[PDB]
Amino acid sequence: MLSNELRQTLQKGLHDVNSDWTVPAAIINDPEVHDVERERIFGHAWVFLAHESEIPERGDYVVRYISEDQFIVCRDEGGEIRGHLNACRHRGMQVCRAEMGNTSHFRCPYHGWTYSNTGSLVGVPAGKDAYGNQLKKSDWNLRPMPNLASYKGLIFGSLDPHADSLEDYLGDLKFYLDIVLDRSDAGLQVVGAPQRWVIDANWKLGADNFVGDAYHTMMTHRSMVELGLAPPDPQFALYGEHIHTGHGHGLGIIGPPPGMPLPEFMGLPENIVEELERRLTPEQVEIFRPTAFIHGTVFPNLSIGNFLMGKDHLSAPTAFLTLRLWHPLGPDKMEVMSFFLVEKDAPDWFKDESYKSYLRTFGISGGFEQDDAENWRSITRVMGGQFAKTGELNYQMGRGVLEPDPNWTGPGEAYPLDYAEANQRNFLEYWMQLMLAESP
Amino acid sequence: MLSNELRQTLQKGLHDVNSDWTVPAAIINDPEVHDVERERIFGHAWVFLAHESEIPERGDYVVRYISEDQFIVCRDEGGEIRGHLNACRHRGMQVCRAEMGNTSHFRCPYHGWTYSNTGSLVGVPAGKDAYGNQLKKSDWNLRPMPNLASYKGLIFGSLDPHADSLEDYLGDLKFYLDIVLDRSDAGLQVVGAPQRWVIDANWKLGADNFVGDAYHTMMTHRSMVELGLAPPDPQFALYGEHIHTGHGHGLGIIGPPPGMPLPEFMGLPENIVEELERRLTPEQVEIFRPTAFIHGTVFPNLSIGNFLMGKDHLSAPTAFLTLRLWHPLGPDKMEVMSFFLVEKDAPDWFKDESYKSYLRTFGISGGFEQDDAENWRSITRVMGGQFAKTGELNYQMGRGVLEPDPNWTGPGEAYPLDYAEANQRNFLEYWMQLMLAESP
Amino acid sequence: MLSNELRQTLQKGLHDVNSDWTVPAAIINDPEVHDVERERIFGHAWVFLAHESEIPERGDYVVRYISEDQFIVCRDEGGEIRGHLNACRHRGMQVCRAEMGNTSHFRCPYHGWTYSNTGSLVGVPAGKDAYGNQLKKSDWNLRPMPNLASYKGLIFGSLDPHADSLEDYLGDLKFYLDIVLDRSDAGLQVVGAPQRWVIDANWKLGADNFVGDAYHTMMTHRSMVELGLAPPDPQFALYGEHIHTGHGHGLGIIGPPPGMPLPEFMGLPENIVEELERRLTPEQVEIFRPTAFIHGTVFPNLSIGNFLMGKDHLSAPTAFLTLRLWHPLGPDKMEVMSFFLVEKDAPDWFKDESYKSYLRTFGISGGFEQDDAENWRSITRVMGGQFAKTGELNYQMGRGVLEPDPNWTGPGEAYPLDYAEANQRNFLEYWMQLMLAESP
Amino acid sequence: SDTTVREITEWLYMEAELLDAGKYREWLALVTEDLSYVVPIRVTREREAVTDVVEGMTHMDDDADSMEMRVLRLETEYAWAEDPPSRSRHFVTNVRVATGDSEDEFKVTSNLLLYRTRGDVATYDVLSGERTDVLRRAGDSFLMAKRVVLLDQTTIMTHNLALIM
Amino acid sequence: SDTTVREITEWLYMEAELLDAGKYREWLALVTEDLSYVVPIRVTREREAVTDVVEGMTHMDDDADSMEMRVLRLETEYAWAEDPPSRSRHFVTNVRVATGDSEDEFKVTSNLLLYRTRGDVATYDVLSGERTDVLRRAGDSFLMAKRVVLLDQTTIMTHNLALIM
Amino acid sequence: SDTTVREITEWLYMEAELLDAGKYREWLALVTEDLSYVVPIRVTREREAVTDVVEGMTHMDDDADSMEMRVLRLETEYAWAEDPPSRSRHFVTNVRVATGDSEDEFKVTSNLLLYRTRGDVATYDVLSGERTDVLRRAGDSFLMAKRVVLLDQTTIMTHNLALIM
Ligand SMILES: c1ccc2[nH]ccc2c1
Ligand SMILES: c1ccc2[nH]ccc2c1
Ligand SMILES: c1ccc2[nH]ccc2c1
Ligand code: FES
Ligand code: FES
Ligand code: FES
Ligand SMILES: [Fe+3]
Ligand SMILES: [Fe+3]
Ligand SMILES: [Fe+3]
Repeated sequence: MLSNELRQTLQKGLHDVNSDWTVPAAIINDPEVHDVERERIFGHAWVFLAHESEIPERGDYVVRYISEDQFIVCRDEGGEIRGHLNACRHRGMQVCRAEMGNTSHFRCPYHGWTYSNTGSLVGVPAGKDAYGNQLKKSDWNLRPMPNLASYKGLIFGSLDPHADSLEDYLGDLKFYLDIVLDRSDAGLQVVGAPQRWVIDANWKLGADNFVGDAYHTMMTHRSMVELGLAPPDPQFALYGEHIHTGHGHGLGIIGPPPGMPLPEFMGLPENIVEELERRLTPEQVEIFRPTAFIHGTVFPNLSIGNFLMGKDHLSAPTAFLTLRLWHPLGPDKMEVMSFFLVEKDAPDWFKDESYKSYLRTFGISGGFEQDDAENWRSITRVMGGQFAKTGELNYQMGRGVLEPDPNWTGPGEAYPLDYAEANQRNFLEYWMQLMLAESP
Repeated sequence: MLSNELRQTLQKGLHDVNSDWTVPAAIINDPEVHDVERERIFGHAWVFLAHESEIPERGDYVVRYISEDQFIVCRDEGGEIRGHLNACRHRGMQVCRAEMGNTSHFRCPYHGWTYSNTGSLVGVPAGKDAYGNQLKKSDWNLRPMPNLASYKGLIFGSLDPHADSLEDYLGDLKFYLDIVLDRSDAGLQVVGAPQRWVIDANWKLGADNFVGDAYHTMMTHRSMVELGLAPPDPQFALYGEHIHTGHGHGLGIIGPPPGMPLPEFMGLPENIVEELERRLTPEQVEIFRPTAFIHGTVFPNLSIGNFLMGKDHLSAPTAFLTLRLWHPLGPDKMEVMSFFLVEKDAPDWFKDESYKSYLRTFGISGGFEQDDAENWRSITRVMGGQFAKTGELNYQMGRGVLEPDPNWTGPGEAYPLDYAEANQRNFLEYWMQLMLAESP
Repeated sequence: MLSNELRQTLQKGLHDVNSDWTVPAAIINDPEVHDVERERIFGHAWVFLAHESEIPERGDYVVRYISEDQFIVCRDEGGEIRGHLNACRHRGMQVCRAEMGNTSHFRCPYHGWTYSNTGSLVGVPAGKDAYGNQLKKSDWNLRPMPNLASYKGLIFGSLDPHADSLEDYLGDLKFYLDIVLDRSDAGLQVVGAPQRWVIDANWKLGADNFVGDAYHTMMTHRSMVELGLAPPDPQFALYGEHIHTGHGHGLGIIGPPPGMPLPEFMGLPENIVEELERRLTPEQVEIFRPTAFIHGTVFPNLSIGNFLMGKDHLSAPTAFLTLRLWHPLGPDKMEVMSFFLVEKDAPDWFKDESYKSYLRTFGISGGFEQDDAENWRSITRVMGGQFAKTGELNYQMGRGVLEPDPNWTGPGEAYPLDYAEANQRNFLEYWMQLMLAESP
Repeated sequence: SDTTVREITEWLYMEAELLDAGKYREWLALVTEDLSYVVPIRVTREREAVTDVVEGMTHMDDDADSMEMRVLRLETEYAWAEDPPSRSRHFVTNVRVATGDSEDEFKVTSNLLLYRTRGDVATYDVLSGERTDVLRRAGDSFLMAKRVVLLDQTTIMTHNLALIM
Repeated sequence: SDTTVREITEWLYMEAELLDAGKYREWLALVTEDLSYVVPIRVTREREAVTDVVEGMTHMDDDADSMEMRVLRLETEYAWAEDPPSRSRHFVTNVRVATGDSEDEFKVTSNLLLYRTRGDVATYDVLSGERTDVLRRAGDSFLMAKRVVLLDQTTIMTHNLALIM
Repeated sequence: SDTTVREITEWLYMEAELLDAGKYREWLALVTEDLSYVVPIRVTREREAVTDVVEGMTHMDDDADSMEMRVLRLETEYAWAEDPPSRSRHFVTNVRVATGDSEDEFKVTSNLLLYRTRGDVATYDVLSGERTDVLRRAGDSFLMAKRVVLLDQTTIMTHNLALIM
């Protein structure tokens, strides 16, 4: 079931993404595209679930998703990370109906089958009475998430058991994930819980935005440019870098103009730049020394944001980390799950200041992200009619000017500015490759 | 239109339902399963509509469904039971927009075509003026429900004109329907109107529950075990019987432990056990003498409940009958239509006491059924993702222990306890047989 | 992608629409019929959008639809009428998020691409910085509505670039549109804005109602017959005419009985009947001299109403024009966009009086139309089950009596009364012809 | 004001109580011979633009005669749009009473959330708006001189406006 | 009445504040030993017909013992229908206080809009009805003798009636 | 309290009247230099567990400067999230006034049902929550020292929180 029309327009697009530098618009709001995308992309790719610091002690769990599939992600009583499917083996009831918590066991409400947080079925009510001991428990344990692995805290999951290891899948991106996750000894921490809300926009539009859209800062976030919360210089992204990997990944690094002096590293606490100088490759530190914005997506629907920004119109900027899921609910619907992370050993003052820079700029009520959600939700609206799905998205920025950086000191294909859309094209290319793949 | 994937997983299941004793989980929450189910199951099977006592006098009607199809079920002015489709012959308007009532005629609001409750078009406004008498009325009567028949009060209907008579379809179940419907001279009565409400759960889950799920009483209705409204003995179902028929039907009888003394028959009024002793087969009375809970489904989506239960934590149990429809609204939605029946000639005190035992335990606000609605609605949720639809429902209770009862005195395949799932497996087997049937 | 079952029932219908004089009922509430209808009917036919008087000066725009496709309909700074698609060329954002207004330019909020109301991209932010002047603007202008044309004020639009000119498409109907649109020198005007609301009814039911359903006046608008707002004579439509064209169009003219004296022309102001006597064909004036109600549809979903009616139960009738769109939202949903037009040079007293006759009878809160919306919404409900979609709509009015008028002085196939359904059958015939058309 | 608040507020609840009970004729005993009951049309426009509300055109624009016809229609037995009647609830909240242009007149502003249901189908409609009234004194109670129901919608989410708000 | 209005109104808000907070046991300290809490069934019938409300059958028909059971059930730790609890909001509007059949009794009519949500899924339920209460005097406050929640629906739009209205 | 009830209640209606009219700058004249406007995050947990509300993280956590930025942003002509503005209605019900931790301070609790609509599409959003305010006295009226909007949802049903509640 790829239909004949969708196969043809996916193939035409795969051709145009490298030649014309456009992509077929039919890929944003189609019920058909969405169902194929359920198996082809989300049914194979490595989707993010939780951060290890959400579940520190034994028993702690969070309930997270791959598309419609609900998975308990928890730390079982032996200490290890588990990702159980949240459907009983008996009749398929939710063994856990909270979203967060701490429990040793998971008693299913329907009949009573008790499971350890370890996964294995420990107790069946009326073992002798009903089943006459003829029930073998070991064969009826919570289905393990086919593929489960973490990377420096980030618990990714995959539905395909014959897929690349999470380390191979991230590949050369690991280099850049590190400058964001591996900065301190104690590790990063997710503060509280993610903000979870529903935008009426196709997920790829947010994912597209973070891979390499710094160009948009000036029109859509023009309100913030006027208040002094966004860079006032129309060529602020030109002092930046446009990196991408295979597997659709990609990011973008922006630092300040040559004159403009901003603290080395994002102004991170004295005590953590000392730890980051020795924890990261001597090259990695030099990439991170001048940087002020890092924005990227780890393919499917996870986006990272490390932005140096102000909590209001009267405060000096302070740095914040944010991981966010663009969870796909339907063709024209997503659920943002926006996390906020901070170094554990960072001072409370910085933990508090960094959180208010995130809140007032990004997230549900941010001055930046609320305009992003209005743009995405309107693209999706109009991209849902037949004459519109006929047209094409234009990704021609840099055509006949994009020369890979000879002086770049990190892996992947880099360009020596941030006004480019080679990240977004590559993101869609892998999207399309996975779409057509008759065999994974 | 069965697709290739659904055909294969239906066939794989038909194989597993008797061998592995599991069933494919993809059959609970699939948009494809549901559409096929519309024709294959509800387009052929015998679906319940009304009880004859809802429409006693001439003109009385109720508006009832087979799936999306709306049917006036009424008693025409000649005395007979009619099941008209509720769509005008002219332009297909609802000829009746109430849900209950009493009328001699049905005047369609659009143009004025008046119909008798008999079905035949009696008056067309502007006969001479518009049509010039050239309109033949007899050919334009409310489409009769293809197949219409009642069983001891129960007005069933079917969309297939070439289908087994309702008597043959019920088959050997008639024996057990009798012990519930045929107990008194004056007959059973539906009191007031059914409770109608919307659960967000696939219909089969409620139907699956009543065929033979007494096992669940202890975990899900644990709240009620603590209050003394449910049997406290963890092996209370063991004193029971697990009967089923062909055509997917099946029920479950539970009586009290050998010691525990409960009134002969469910404690029904002196005056009706006198009438039931002579009205039912000498065997039927002996099956009914000790019984305390009878729970079953008449295939598609009708469930019977004859439970001896208390109206609150301080009252002695009294018996109540309940018929209920699990009306299918979509893949992940149903509308419960829960009726409450009582013998006409039963004393007012028992009519009142029986009704309060029904209310406070089952129905919309019951202490029992409100937990059933939470479990079903959660199974459906999680059974709606792709990795979950890959798994299987476990129906292995009794595997290598279920020996048919040689001492059972009634028809169908009986087992000598109530902790079994051979009713539920047979229910799904017929379900699957009907599903694959290229020719009815 | 026109299934095998739908093709067969469409063909069976095309046979029955001229022979049996019925139509298959499966064409009203089918998800499959709707999707095919999106391309076959609304992807080719000429759909109405705006009236030229909604956009008088330069800059004035309205946002209107062909199905799900959103189009800015405006008067560019050169004076001409434009119909741009409302999706940016870059990433496909709404370049305009109002529904009405006046603007010279359309700045896209996402990245900043400024468009003239002329269509052509005038400014790309960071021309040198991002694109390095290598961006050719001329190739990235707002997609023009494939086919755009107005008829005597009525701005129609079509998605098919190889389709008949709007004049040829209206064809012989132009004769009747004229008696409604071309009556005065200054032209008609749309007053204020349309009423836009959501009925839960398939669009074809309203469209079917206006083509030639005067027959319904007596039962559905019986309330209004009792108040003296509708004609009390059961054969009032018999003094009328039943005209239709090719391309599915068709109308219906009703005048008063021979005795009953009503002012010549609908009582239109002295100053505009002077202008209408010379503006219209000497024959057209004689058709319009006695008329009191003109009701029709211009195929797909535009309906005209020129009715002589009262503003309340105590006022003498005054004439009103109304154009309305039955916008298709889904299989069982439409959005009425009901316009009210009046001659520009008509006195203010008549402008005000005519508006109150419209309001109190037709539109959202009318005494007439509110019952129409209840009938359509209930047909759609019941016509959404499988047993109902099996049946057929009856269009047999006049079978073996309809003799074309030899004395009719206007084009198209006329009948000498308004109690007929030959208009509605022709409407559905063209509907079905377009449906099956493998090649347009 | 005070106590005139207590009296206008309980008027608006009694008016709502009559409307949700189907007693439209009894409601018409309220309203004034120079009544103006209007429901303006709204369109999406930008903040800049002068106004949201369409001039010249309306969803409902009744005077007392036209409103009497509207109740007269529903008293007939062929008012199909309401003859199996709707189930409505008029949720009158945020009542703000302020003195009128004359003496004994009061500008009475309320928030309305109309809940509408129609016969057995599992769907409901919700109209949200703000009524700006003018309540005249008549005896020991009030009479309605004018109402402007300004809804929070441009595209109206009901099939018809057969209920008074 | 006055001041008895201020006191019954703030009673109904406190009752709602207890119910949305899950404090059902504390709510049971209100209610009277001869309590009757009933939620009638409704069916679509024509305007002509005598009534809408089904006689003999109900959605919920409690006295004080049965109501105590209902709270007793929720105090146990196996009340799955509410054990990850709902989020509810009881929107008490249109309060109309009027004198009772006896002295120190008041017929207290409110409009309810119950908003219900259940755990992480992006859907909500809304029950709309009109409660007709009878509040007795007990000390310096009131006690509830009777309630009739008449909802504006025939087919109820929630999976169960596990919340008190 | 009385009469302070009449005055706090009418403040909450005037505050809502300003908010639904888009007059955010005028609303900012209310609020206090030590304002705290917070919208907590909620998660489904069991009845047993200590609390529902997430600590350390919030949907919106403003002081007076940050709130002034929020209004400042909307006064600019490039605030796309609201520049064709929403249609909102703040339904302030169940007002409960109770004395504060100090003199001249009052803990003011209301039920909010925010109704949101966005331009011509046939869909609406509904946020239901409970605001717990702290109203200070300032002259012959009040000023808002603090608000906590606790919504009855864990997954928020709007695309952004661009409206003040
Ligand atoms: C600031 C700068 C560049 C960016 N790209 C995505 C978000 C964002 C914020
Ligand atoms: C009591 C005992 C057994 C049962 N099976 C289904 C409901 C029910 C109630
Ligand atoms: C009066 C007479 C005939 C009609 N056909 C459609 C509307 C209408 C009004
Ligand atoms: S489905 Fe889990 S115990 Fe029965
Ligand atoms: S549709 Fe019933 S009379 Fe025409
Ligand atoms: S989407 Fe319009 S400027 Fe980029
Ligand atoms: Fe942004
Ligand atoms: Fe149960
Ligand atoms: Fe009509």
